[PDB]
Amino acid sequence: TPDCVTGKVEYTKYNDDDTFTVKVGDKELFTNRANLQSLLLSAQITGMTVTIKTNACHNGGGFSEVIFR
Amino acid sequence: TPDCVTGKVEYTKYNDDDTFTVKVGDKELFTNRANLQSLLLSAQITGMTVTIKTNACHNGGGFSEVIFR
Amino acid sequence: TPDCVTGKVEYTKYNDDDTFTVKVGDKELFTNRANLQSLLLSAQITGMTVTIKTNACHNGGGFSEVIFR
Amino acid sequence: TPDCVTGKVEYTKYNDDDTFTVKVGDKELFTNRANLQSLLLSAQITGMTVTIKTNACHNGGGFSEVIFR
Amino acid sequence: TPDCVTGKVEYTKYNDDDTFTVKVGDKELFTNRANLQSLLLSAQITGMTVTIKTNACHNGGGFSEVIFR
Ligand SMILES: OC[C@H]1O[C@H](O[C@@H]2[C@H](O)[C@@H](O)[C@H](O[C@H]3[C@H](O)[C@@H](O)[C@H](O)O[C@@H]3CO)O[C@@H]2CO)[C@H](O)[C@@H](O)[C@H]1O
Ligand SMILES: OC[C@H]1O[C@H](O[C@@H]2[C@H](O)[C@@H](O)[C@H](O[C@H]3[C@H](O)[C@@H](O)[C@H](O)O[C@@H]3CO)O[C@@H]2CO)[C@H](O)[C@@H](O)[C@H]1O
Ligand SMILES: OC[C@H]1O[C@H](O[C@@H]2[C@H](O)[C@@H](O)[C@H](O[C@H]3[C@H](O)[C@@H](O)[C@H](O)O[C@@H]3CO)O[C@@H]2CO)[C@H](O)[C@@H](O)[C@H]1O
Ligand SMILES: OC[C@H]1O[C@H](O[C@@H]2[C@H](O)[C@@H](O)[C@H](O[C@H]3[C@H](O)[C@@H](O)[C@H](O)O[C@@H]3CO)O[C@@H]2CO)[C@H](O)[C@@H](O)[C@H]1O
Ligand SMILES: OC[C@H]1O[C@H](O[C@@H]2[C@H](O)[C@@H](O)[C@H](O[C@H]3[C@H](O)[C@@H](O)[C@H](O)O[C@@H]3CO)O[C@@H]2CO)[C@H](O)[C@@H](O)[C@H]1O
Ligand SMILES: OC[C@H]1O[C@H](O[C@@H]2[C@H](O)[C@@H](O)[C@H](O)O[C@@H]2CO)[C@H](O)[C@@H](O)[C@H]1O
Repeated sequence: TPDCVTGKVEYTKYNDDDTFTVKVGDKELFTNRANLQSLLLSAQITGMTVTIKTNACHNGGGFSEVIFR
Repeated sequence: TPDCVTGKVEYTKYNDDDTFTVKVGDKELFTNRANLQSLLLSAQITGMTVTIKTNACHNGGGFSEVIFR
Repeated sequence: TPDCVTGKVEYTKYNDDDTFTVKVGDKELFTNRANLQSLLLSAQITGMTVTIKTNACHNGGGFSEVIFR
Repeated sequence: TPDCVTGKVEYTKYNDDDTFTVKVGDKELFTNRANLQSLLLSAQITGMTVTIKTNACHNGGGFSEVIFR
Repeated sequence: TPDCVTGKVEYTKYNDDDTFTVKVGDKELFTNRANLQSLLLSAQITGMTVTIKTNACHNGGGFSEVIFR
């Protein structure tokens, strides 16, 4: 799956349908994988660089793949 | 959904019916989403600014949407 | 529900029936709410003041309500 | 249940059958309680003293009771 | 089960099929055990040494056993 954005997590958002949004770089993206919610908030709190990989690389696009560095 | 309050979490409370209350700004609000309990206590501990979005923007009102910054 | 004890958590204990005991002030109290285990150990680690509310305010009494400050 | 060992946790191990081993003092002990995995790793990271109570107080013995201080 | 690699976690990756990859030493390995995701990210954040044990000790090999030190 191609790299879409790499950077520090700017903010996260819990959504009404239980999906989770993250803003990294210039994109707001969401995931429906519940296991990623605490992992991404941890990455946000500790200032980790993340790379999100998705073919839906546009604002509001979905993803499931993330690299934590 | 409109912004209701933005600020640091002043306290949280676990309730007898397993919902979770947070006090942000001048409002006490609750959520029935279990996944948000550890996320909100983490935001409280680390001093994150949160924005809660809800149409029930009054003391005792419910919410599911939260932005963590 | 009335306030029973307020203070820093002295110790916590996982029990054989999967309930969780906490010692705050002069009371040892337990809860059967699984969601509260990680929250209470976080409060213990970070030195938060907690208030436990319960009508069974005696050693070995049960509770479900907790305020984290 | 009697005290078996007290001390800082030296290491933990996730096992192939999803049980979790801890080494405290001179004993390696395991638990089948999933809820204890994150609690014990937190105790390890923060240097907490733990007391494990079990009647199977020997290397490879099972436990469910733990006091976190 | 034999030791395969020991070292600090270089990066972790959440995968599209909900497995989790870790790079330790010269190997990229994955696990299908959901409970290990938060444990491994905690080990990564805090700089813990981990040892992964697996008979599939090659890039892309699976594991379930991990020692955290
Ligand atoms: O978390 C939501 C969702 O994330 C992942 O899917 C993403 C989009 O939601 C999904 O529409 C997108 O599908 C692609 C196909 O991968 C591609 O082969 C096809 O040509 O175009 C569609 C539309 O762009 O894929 C992205 C991730 O690449 C995840 O796969 C999915 O299960 C779900 O978790
Ligand atoms: O966590 C509890 C609850 O939070 C969210 O719902 C909130 C209130 O509980 C709910 O009564 C409120 O209803 C709104 C309608 O959505 C809106 O269309 C109408 O105009 O006004 C009523 C009353 O304010 O909605 C808020 C959220 O804005 C969440 O949606 C719900 O599922 C549940 O989690
Ligand atoms: O986690 C265990 C338990 O905690 C909460 O209940 C507590 C006691 O376990 C319960 O026996 C006690 O019951 C009270 C009633 O609240 C009171 O109205 C009646 O007059 O006397 C009885 C006996 O003391 O209540 C406390 C909490 O105040 C929690 O409510 C319960 O669901 C369970 O989680
Ligand atoms: O996590 C595994 C297991 O831990 C607890 O049980 C422990 C041993 O696994 C179990 O074999 C042992 O049994 C005791 C009897 O309870 C006792 O009555 C008899 O005298 O001796 C045997 C052998 O030592 O008990 C220990 C705990 O003391 C936990 O109870 C069990 O449910 C399970 O979680
Ligand atoms: O998380 C994925 C997976 O990890 C563990 O299995 C690993 C490989 O996925 C599995 O193919 C491998 O099988 C071994 C046999 O157990 C062994 O008897 C034989 O000699 O070699 C094969 C191939 O290496 O085992 C490793 C772990 O050593 C875990 O056991 C499995 O349930 C699953 O979680
Ligand atoms: O305590 C060390 C070992 O724990 C686990 O095995 C225990 C127990 O020791 C053993 O006798 C029993 O057959 O299985 C238990 C787990 O269900 C691990 O599986 C071992 O690798 C040791 O770490």
